[PDB]
Amino acid sequence: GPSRYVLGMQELFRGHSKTREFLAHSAKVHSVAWSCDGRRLASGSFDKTASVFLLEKDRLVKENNYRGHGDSVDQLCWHPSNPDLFVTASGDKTIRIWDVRTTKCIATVNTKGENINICWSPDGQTIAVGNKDDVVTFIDAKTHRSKAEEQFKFEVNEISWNNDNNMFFLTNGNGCINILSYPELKPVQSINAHPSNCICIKFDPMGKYFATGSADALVSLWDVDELVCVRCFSRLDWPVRTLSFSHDGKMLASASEDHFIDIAEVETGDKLWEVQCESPTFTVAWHPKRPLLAFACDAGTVKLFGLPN
Amino acid sequence: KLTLHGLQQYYVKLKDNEKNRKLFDLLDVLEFNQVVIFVKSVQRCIALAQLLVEQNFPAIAIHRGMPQEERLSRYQQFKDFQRRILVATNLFGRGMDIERVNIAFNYDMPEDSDTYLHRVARAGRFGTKGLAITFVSDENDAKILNDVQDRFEVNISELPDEIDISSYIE
Amino acid sequence: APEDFLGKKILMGNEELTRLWNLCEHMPTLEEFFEEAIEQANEYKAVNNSNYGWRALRLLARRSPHFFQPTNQQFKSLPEYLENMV
Amino acid sequence: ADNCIMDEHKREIAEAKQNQKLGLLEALLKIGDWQHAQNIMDQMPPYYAASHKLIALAICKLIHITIEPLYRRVGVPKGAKGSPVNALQNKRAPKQAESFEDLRRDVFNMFCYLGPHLSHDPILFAKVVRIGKSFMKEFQSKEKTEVILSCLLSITDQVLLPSLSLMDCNACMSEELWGMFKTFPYQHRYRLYGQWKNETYNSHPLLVKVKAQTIDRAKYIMKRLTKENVKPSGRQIGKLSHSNPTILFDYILSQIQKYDNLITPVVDSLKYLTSLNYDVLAYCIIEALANPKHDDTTISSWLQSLASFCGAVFRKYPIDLAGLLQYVANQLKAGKSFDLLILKEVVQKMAGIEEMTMEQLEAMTEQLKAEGRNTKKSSQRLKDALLDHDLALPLCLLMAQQRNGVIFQEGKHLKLVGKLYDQCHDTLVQFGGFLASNLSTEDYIKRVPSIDVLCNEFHTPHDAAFFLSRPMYAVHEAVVSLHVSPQFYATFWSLTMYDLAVPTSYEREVNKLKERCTALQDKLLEEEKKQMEHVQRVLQRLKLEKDNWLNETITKFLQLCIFPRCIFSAIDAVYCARFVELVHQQSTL
Repeated sequence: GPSRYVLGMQELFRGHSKTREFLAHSAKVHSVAWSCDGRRLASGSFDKTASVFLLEKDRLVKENNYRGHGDSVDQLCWHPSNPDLFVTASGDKTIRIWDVRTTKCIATVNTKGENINICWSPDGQTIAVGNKDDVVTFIDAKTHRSKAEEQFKFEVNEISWNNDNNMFFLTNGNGCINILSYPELKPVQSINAHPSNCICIKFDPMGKYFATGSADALVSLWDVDELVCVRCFSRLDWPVRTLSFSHDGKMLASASEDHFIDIAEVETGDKLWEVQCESPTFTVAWHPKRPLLAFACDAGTVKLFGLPN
Repeated sequence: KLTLHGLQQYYVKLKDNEKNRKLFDLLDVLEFNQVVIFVKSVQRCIALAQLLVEQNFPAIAIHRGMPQEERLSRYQQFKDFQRRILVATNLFGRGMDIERVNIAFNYDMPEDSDTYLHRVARAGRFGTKGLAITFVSDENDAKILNDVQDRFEVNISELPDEIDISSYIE
Repeated sequence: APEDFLGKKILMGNEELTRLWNLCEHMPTLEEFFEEAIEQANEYKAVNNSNYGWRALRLLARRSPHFFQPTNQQFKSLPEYLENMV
Repeated sequence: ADNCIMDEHKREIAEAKQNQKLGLLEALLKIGDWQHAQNIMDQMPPYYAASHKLIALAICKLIHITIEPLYRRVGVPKGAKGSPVNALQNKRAPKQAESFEDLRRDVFNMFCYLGPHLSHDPILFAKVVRIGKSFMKEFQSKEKTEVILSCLLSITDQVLLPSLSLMDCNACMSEELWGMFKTFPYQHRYRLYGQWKNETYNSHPLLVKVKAQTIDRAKYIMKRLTKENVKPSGRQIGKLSHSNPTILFDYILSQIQKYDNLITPVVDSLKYLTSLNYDVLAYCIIEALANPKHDDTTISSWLQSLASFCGAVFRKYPIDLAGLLQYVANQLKAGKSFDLLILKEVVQKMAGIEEMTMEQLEAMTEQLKAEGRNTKKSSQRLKDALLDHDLALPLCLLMAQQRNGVIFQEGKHLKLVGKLYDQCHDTLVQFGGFLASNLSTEDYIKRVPSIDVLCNEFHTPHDAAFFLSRPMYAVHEAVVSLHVSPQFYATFWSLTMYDLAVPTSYEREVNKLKERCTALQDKLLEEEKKQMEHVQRVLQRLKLEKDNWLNETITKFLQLCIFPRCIFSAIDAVYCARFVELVHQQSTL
């Protein structure tokens, strides 16, 4: 048989398999991420705004739409321990820190230009923002002052932390993943992982594994302690665009340029529910508490998958 | 003049509805470079092309309901090995001048012996071996097969379960 | 038991490649080549075959100083010229 | 009852050809007991014990518990935390390894039993691979070391390669193994490849199922792909290669040599292979050339197709061509000269060397010759492969005599032997040119013996001897060595055409008339004036030599100077004509 967990989750998804969409912005939605607890969900769009929805019971309402930027918002992330603080990295060479409690700009920092991906340190002390010319800037979240800058000479796609906040992981387009020692940023290791580009990297909430996605339709599930690639998921056919770990770490949802999102068990890696509608997806997020996931496919709208029916 | 020395011709007796499934079975066993499938109408041609594109098979259709320039463009795309299967209701004569073609399915029965010859016989330069498989559905298939054997002095035997690999491939 | 995998014979797992790796002038000099023409001197002889007459002309080039010699007697056929040069 | 076990094992074998014992074993490996566990596992079919998941997991737990100290000390990856294993407390423990010896005995004894069932625990795969890589790069950079290396090569072929064949698609475990595999010589790597291709899939019913599935999927995507959609289909082949490179590459090589088209789509779809898979593809090329006709009065089409595929795939991807050249040299030693073809293609495709009219002929007589880079990285690999294994001089000296061996040893129809001798001679000329170009006076003079040694010892003809000796010079002793007029012999066979008659200003002004173009024209004019001075200086020394140079007086000269030189190459033909006319004219009649 498949498993006990797979059968349980398949029952849960048999009962709860209704997907509903909500009107966010008037352009393409680039990134959508959830809050620290799970009540708020923000999304940044090509119309250089970021909307903030309040998940009430099963449908989430439009709380606000934060206006102001010189260019499109490419990435969002919420404070890992503060429920009403998030950061929007855009073009236009800036990065702004919004507050949901008072709906106002807390701070603005000018970077070296054309930011793409950011992440917030699992402490909540430093923000790391990489830009299109492979330069990563480390900003103090409490003082809003640029404290470090690094040029890498390869192309870095997506960045993350050890989740104990003592290492820094970059993914270089050559097909490797680079590990730097964080508190004093000196390169420690390079892992030759995939035959082609590494596009994304995510660390599960528990701390066991971290998953990387490649530009050849492979997802690899590395073990954090020993840095060993335990298993690879291959059921996509196009370069993997986004990954996410469920609220407990057992489910992993992956979305790419082909017509469906797929959920896979982490321990077994075999299969679970797969959502097939249309219009290749490029951004996917789970809920920190519930087992329901939001995404943005394909003038722009945010879809949910879970509770109702 | 088109000749038939160096071509293996078989036949399979079946219904009319099973000609799709059976065809797939052949394409699951037979090794080929490019396959030309002959039908009789444009509607069946487009249906078969769509059914093949619904599969991973790259298929292109060239039927009689097309402009001459469009036919030439599609035939040139097919000549450049850009698509494997060519569902053609007919051709421009001159046999089959594409050396890469190996298998020819007579999904439908042609008009007369000249049509069967132009469908089966080739006009290549180096490739002399090839396979031709005609589907048999009624007694008219057997009668036209006997007429072909009488006109061209060829052998149309029944398709076995195993085919020699080097008998129709050089 | 994995006590020892290799040996000094390079195995090269493929049995055919085993022969090549573990495996490890060309001019008969005017007497080891013919060996018959002097002993046979024309229906089914040896100086009637071109596949040998060609190689004799390839061998008479490196040696036999009477090759480039200005004979100029217009020998009708190569077998006639070849038998006289043996 | 120990007999139903044998019956069920027979069932497992047969179905693929088309419990209190284990309960004790799992609890006997759980505390410390290895000896009694061996006694129990030996009393049943070979791999019936570890075939289950619980027993394999228990064996792997015991193995890494015993191996923990050595790994923690010399195998932890830089920049990780690691999981301390908290060694067991029994005094009957297997005495944890500490330095590469207790590892050897106990760990290899307990690894022999796993077989292709390490896939249940990929963490042990990584630990063993890292320990092997550390041992290699430390010790090999010695009887005990030789024994440990042999045991490591055995553990690889037994457990590591078959276990890597059951992981679904591990593009990282195929790039972790080649961390240790890049430290073996290519002979050991080819041994392991041949063995885990031809022997491991026969046993181990799971491996038979995997072989069937891989051949099925390979048949699927090959007849299906396109010329159009390359790399929506390179990914499928990439995953199949991550799983079973040997089978996949063998099947696709059969298809390539059979159809002779679709070769470019395939050399383009091989873009997502790992480095281990490139190394396995090289071995499959070699094996497909060696194992399998072949004459049919004209070189067969399948060999030409294989040679074209080899040239393309060796020019595009970094594949570490070392076994290819050694294989060609061995085939030459065996007296067969057909595979020289593919060698030519290699030197022709990844070095850009590639009949000619009088214009380009005079241009070929020093920038015009380079005119007639994209081949500055592949030529580097070719030169590295030639220099590392010392294969330049062997290959050249082999061709130099194999060109006679072709015609006289008959190695027929008089039209096939002609084309084969032609091919051998042309490959010799092309390879000598490549060497003279890219092994410059430094490597050339040092690795090329003088003519005093070549013709005397390595049974070589005068033509190739002088052809290879000429770059070294760029006389009396050389003449006495060659004969064993001698000065005339040396003077003739030493001077090329480039240092006897100067072209080039016309085509130079045509191509030049653009800062880079102006700089190139200036450098070319500098070279032209330098060659003018060269020709003047060369003609200067010719007078006193003519003074003491010298019926059949010219006939010896005629044959042994004109004929081989004029027959050798077209440039040599123009040189042989210009020499006699110009120099010998100023007995001519």
